[PDB]
Amino acid sequence: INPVNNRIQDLTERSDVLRGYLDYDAKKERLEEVNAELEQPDVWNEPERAQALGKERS
RNA sequence: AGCCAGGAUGUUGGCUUAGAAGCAGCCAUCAUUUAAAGAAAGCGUAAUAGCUCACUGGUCGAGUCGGCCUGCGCGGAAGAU
Ligand SMILES: [Mg+2]
Repeated sequence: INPVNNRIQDLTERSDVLRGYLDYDAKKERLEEVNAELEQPDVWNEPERAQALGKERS
């Protein structure tokens, strides 16, 4: 049981560290603002901005 | 032929895609509601949407369709006294 217990904890550390490297906080806000621009009804009035957020949001 | 109705459902078949809804493709392509309606033939939408069509009903009432052999013609076909 304990080998797996440590397995989960190791993954905990790795996943939190990867959230650190990729800075999940700013991605969360940036994607949420991406979704803000996405909800913005004119989002597809400008195709360039729309597809920008398409690729960006993806 | 026109003309008038319908042109459905699961279901946007899924996946890759950013989106992909019949209609970018990949990719299956069935079953159901049936008069009949394609997991779509074209147009179209960023995507949907939307629009026709195939299919089918109803009014009209004699032809209509598109290949084969063959005769004669048409376009392709601009030059310098
Ligand atoms: Mg000739």
